[PDB]
Amino acid sequence: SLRVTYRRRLSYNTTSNKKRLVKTPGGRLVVQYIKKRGQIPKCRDTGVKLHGITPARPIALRLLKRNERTVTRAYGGCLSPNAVKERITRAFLVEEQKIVNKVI
Amino acid sequence: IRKPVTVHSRFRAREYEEARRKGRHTGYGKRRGTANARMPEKTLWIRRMRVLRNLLRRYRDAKKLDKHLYHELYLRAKGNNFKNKKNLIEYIFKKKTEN
Amino acid sequence: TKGTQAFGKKHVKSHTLCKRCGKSSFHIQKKRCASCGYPDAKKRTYNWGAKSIRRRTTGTGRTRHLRDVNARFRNGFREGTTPKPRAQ
Amino acid sequence: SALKKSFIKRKLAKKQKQNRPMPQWVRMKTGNTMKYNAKRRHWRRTKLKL
Amino acid sequence: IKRAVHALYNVKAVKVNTLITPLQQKKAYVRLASDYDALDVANKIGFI
Amino acid sequence: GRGAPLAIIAFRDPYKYKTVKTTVVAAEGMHTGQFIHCGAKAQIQIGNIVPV
RNA sequence: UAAAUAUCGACUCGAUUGCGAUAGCGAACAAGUACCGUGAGGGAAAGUUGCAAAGGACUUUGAAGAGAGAGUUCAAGAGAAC
RNA sequence: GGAAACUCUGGUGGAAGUCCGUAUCGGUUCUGACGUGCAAAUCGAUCGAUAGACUUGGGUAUAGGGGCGAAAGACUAAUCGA
RNA sequence: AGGCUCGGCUGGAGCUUCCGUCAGUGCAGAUCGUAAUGGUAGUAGCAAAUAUUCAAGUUCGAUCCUUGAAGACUGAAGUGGAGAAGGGUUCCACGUGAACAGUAGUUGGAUGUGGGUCAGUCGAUCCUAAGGUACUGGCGAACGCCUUGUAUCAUCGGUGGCGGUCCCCGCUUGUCGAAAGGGAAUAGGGUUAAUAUUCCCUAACUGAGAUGCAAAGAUUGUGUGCACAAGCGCGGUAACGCAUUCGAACUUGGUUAGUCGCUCAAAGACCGAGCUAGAGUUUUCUUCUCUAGUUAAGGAACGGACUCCCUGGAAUUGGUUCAGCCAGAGAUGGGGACGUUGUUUCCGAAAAGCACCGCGUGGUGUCUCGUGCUCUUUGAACGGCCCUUAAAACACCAAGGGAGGCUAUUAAUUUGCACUCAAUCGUACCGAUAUCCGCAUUAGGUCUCCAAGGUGAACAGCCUCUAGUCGAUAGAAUAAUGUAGGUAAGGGAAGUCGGCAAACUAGAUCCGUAACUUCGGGAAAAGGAUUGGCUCCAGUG
RNA sequence: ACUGGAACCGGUACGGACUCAGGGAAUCCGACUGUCUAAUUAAAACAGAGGUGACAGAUGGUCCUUGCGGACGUUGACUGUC
Repeated sequence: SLRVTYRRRLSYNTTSNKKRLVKTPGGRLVVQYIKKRGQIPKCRDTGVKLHGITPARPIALRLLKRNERTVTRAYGGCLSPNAVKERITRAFLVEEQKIVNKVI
Repeated sequence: IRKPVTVHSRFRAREYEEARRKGRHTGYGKRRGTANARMPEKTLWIRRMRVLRNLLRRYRDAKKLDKHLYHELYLRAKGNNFKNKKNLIEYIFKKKTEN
Repeated sequence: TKGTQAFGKKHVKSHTLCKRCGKSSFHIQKKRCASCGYPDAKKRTYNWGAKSIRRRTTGTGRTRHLRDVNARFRNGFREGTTPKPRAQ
Repeated sequence: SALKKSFIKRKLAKKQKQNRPMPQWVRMKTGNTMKYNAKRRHWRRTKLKL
Repeated sequence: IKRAVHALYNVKAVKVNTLITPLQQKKAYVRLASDYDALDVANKIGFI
Repeated sequence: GRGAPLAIIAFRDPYKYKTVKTTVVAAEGMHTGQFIHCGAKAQIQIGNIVPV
């Protein structure tokens, strides 16, 4: 078959040297280098993955459209919907109990 | 001129494969790896489990089994009570007749 | 095995070229020249190394400025004057 | 090495310039004694301990 | 190099490539704009 | 290198708007989301830091 | 706080009951050079054609080295490593 | 299967400083080859290990009565009871 | 006697008697120092890595250089194609006589003369790791050392107003150190004797910019073009979706962190069925054998396991994986949301490349399908393990906050297009049985990537394809001794210190397996049977 | 794609090359995996898990440094070293 060669001077199979074999229009098999993949963020409170957020490398986040980094909700893109629900419930109930104790 | 490449034909390999499919060149004297190396029992079990579970899913979706019988047969299949699809179908037919 | 086999692994230079003396005696990890003592302010010379002192002492180079001073001393370091304006 | 430093390249360039046969007309100068370049270097025999 | 070429030969350059030869000589490849003709400029300079 | 787990605890700075994190060896029974009270008026509960 | 005193390391000079190229400084010469050691460092050999290149035109065999003739020269059996 | 305690059978699963074995890392025996060698330690066959107390590149740290040592006075640039 | 005189030949510039005096004053040796030279001797030897032959070319000259034909080898964990360290011109072309290439040489990594390395996107440059080294501070007779730490310490810089300044907000820290860690952004085709992600063509992307153009902002509700009022966006129950309808200091977060195992998916490779095009073979047979039928970066549209949302309320418990596991803390069912990998009857783009047929620059085709316990790489989702828990910085982004900013046809402010620029240094080649280290063209050593067919469990061994080699001084002959292989009647360890060496055993399927035991093992114990080809039968989706 | 079976066929033989432990009964030493005298000793030597003992509650213990100061120590008896 056809065998490939590295196109850069880095000859070691490091995390920065991941490659993929691709067929070119000229009938050649060549090496195309893979960049690091972005990660879907997590909640500040829990660790569950957030939805509606487009993963990307930190420097590439600057190129995304505005809507791909946010969610239309308080703490959107920072907290999960359930985390926000819990925060709202706690905020309401703790202050209600504080008012009751102050009355007492 | 660019000379043609040297010929390396696979004709004998194809003919040998046809014979093997017919059932030749597979006796005990032609085997050099263990039975599990030639065909893993894990792979055979995976195939069997997927076949049986697909059959059970199809029957339950077609309403030929209720959830209770489906659960019982699912667990029996996992417990290695049915050797193949024919065995499972025969058991299902018998149990349905009894019910 | 000490010898022919072991010499095949010698491919990392301990010393490189020194900025002050130009010799290949600058120890990379120690960051110091084994010959002239760079980057110490002072020069590395030892009286037990008489031949080394002779090799690296004054006069083994160009002594451009010392010779210039010697030439200018002969006339009292005169400055601001020119020979008598004359011609051919 | 392919990936080298500018200073090393400069030193190598000077060594390359110095590795050259002596001009032929030098032998015809008055009082000349040099018959050839006695400081020639072969890359495989003598190595520049840089 | 761009400014020197413009000031010496009254020719504009679209790109300049530079390398250093093994003898430590800097060599420049100056691509003139399509308006000018490299052969004509070389004829005027003399090297041809 | 340590056989005992560490507890990362978050306190509120009393003098500026910031959070201060404390790393202390955990007492058995301490759990995430627990509240630790440190001071002279803290009660006798597991994990509290009090004068002897 | 000058002089008388020390000292050739530096610059400039004069000498000699010293050595005469295995000697005399390591180095009479492209010598602290070539070369060696990763490094501190170690460290040579190497003077001589002739008064003057006049350094052998030209012929001849050979692919050539080279040879046979010839020429220069006080002399080349002083022909280049002389 | 059993009153219970629990026992038995068939599968699934894929643990281990587990085993055979290739790349690889070592260097047991032949007391083989060679022994003014291919080689100032190599060559052939046969061998130990081969998913870890594993094998390794680069960068760094430890310098001589000092370092470093799963300990042989071993190793510390063919130099080590200094 | 130490030695001396004279003759002859060579040589070309100095030498000498006698008297005193002085001494670096006499060689056969010192395994003496240094330089040169013998017998050995045309001798030991130039024997690992399978292997060369025929015809021709060039040349004064060919085993060795070149061409063609043949025969072999490496055999994809290569004798192939590229790199890191190291080398430093060894790279390429044209000459070559001597030396070197332990034979030869017309050839060469030799020698003479020239040529050759092109970057906004590949690296360095930038961040910090282990660690190094400064400051002060202490010590030290001193060069200088020690600490990198509340030791030392008066180490500043951020928003806002004003226009240097005042308010407020916090509290202090150096600087080096990785062409394998982190990291802004490029791909295809072509081109040269030698450069190519660098040059040319085509097509993109990132960062820093002012300016210009276009569109937004620039409307809505009610009443009757006018009046009044209205801020800084909308949809969905929700998961979230869509537009660009502001926003600082400060605070809090995100930016896959190990290793092994199993499943699934995508791409590449491989393998089949045809259909074209060209080759090869045809005593005989074969709808036959081989080769080519390719699609980059970047975009648009789709797709996406896991996880999340809504309804509802589950025991006669169900769902569910290969293995798990999940559910009144809300399962099944039904309906939805999100998203990295990726795919295309789409742009790039067939005008390329490839294959073939022509002419002296043309034409034709480049197409339909399958398949998988297959490998490599990527991705998803889980499990096992630890008295082992698997970086730090920079940078970007998000959220909370609401200090502030513009004032319904204005303005602030985003959006899109159009323009300018992107410095410096490396870039050739070898990377090893001849470009590195070993005195050398040395059977040694020296970090990695890609990885075809058959047999087979297999990257094993053996054979082959692409690519590369035939380089190991040659010829004749086959004595003894040898080194390395292959056998041996009958006996079978009698050899020898000793079964040293060699021989014996072995794969796979079925059967069977002792003492002892730490109950796990011993165990492949021991020990038996079977194994090819061909024609069939049955089972397993 | 793999599995089981039956007829027939040949021949010296069917894992037809290739690849790949001879087996067993005992004694001594070391428990095991592992490490080591590079270039004459790979072992019964060293390590090892396990056992015991010693010191140390920090104003401490054990070490280094000429000194300043520093290491175990981002440690605190289930710890640290011996």
